[PDB]
Amino acid sequence: APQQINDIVHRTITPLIEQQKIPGMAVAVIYQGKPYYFTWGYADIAKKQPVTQQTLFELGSVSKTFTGVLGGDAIARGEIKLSDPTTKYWPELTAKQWNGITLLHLATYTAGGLPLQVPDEVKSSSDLLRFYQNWQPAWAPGTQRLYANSSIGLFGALAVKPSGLSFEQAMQTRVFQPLKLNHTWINVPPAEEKNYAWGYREGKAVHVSPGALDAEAYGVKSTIEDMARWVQSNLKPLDINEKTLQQGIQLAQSRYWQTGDMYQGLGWEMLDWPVNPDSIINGSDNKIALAARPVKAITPPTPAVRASWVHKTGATGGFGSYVAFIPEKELGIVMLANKNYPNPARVDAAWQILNALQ
Ligand SMILES: O=C(O)[C@H]1CC(=O)N(c2ccccc2O)C1
Repeated sequence: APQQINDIVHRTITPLIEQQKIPGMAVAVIYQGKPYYFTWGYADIAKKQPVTQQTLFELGSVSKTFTGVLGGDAIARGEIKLSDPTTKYWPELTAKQWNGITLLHLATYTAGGLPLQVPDEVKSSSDLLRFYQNWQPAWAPGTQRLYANSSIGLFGALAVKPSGLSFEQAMQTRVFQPLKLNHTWINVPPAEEKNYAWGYREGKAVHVSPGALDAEAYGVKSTIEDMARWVQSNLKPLDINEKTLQQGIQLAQSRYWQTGDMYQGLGWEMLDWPVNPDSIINGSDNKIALAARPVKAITPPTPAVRASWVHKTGATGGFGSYVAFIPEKELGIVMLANKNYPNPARVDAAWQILNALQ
């Protein structure tokens, strides 16, 4: 690696690992079309398995970027429209409160306060219909943003309905395979289990538990190499050969709503570059905990802005993930860890590395 990249990464990440007691970490810096990889510590403490460029980490809510892009691809295919009523793809959602709630609202957390989590009690598909039918919005659609799994999770499931493919099949066929993400999984196959890192919560080894709409909201697992490739694909979508996928990526980075300094895309979230870490942290949902914010509609949505800090945080019970890139500087970073550590620390470290290299 160029020494500047080596130095800034190691001098930032090593103290982070010490401070946060992170068992294992993988980092990719993408610089002008080139990835550079760095690994520390353990994927599995008990079995003394090191973190490599091949170990799988739970992305958690970074999965929402994949969901957003798949949704964008479906739009590009002419299969769905973000202006479509939710009921067009789920006509059994007949409860009145759903009148005026569009796929856009679901994708962007602006439906009127859909819950952050689907209850663990929701185990069947009839349970799921009951859940959405009985849900009572506190706000009119498109007035407030409330970050929620049940919102974008539903968007994901409905976005693939015209295709006739399962969410997993659609994601594999339309996003993973064309982008050569051959070690990215919604369900970790037996063949790749040796590479699947354990998460660590309160010193215990843990993996994400199954739940309703998990694949769509927080279910993707990936390597540092595939994630670097994912960032590069989103940094430079014009290089992508598949027309609808190229367009899908562009639609995910469109600015649909503004709350404070942050603009909501499909999965991705954006702020204007230059920006300081304290403004990024303030424009972030640091935990899955209620933060209701009035939104201003961007009418019509601004197409992907090159001078943006584009990012997403993710954190299952035992993992902490972060992805950020600045399109206009051909610069990106992926941070994958098998401990859920505070988001501000992730943002601080990512900014420190990217600011030095830009
Ligand atoms: O995005 C984040 O960093 C928070 C917010 C969120 O939805 N998280 C989350 C919650 C449940 C499963 C996976 C997750 O990533 C963690």
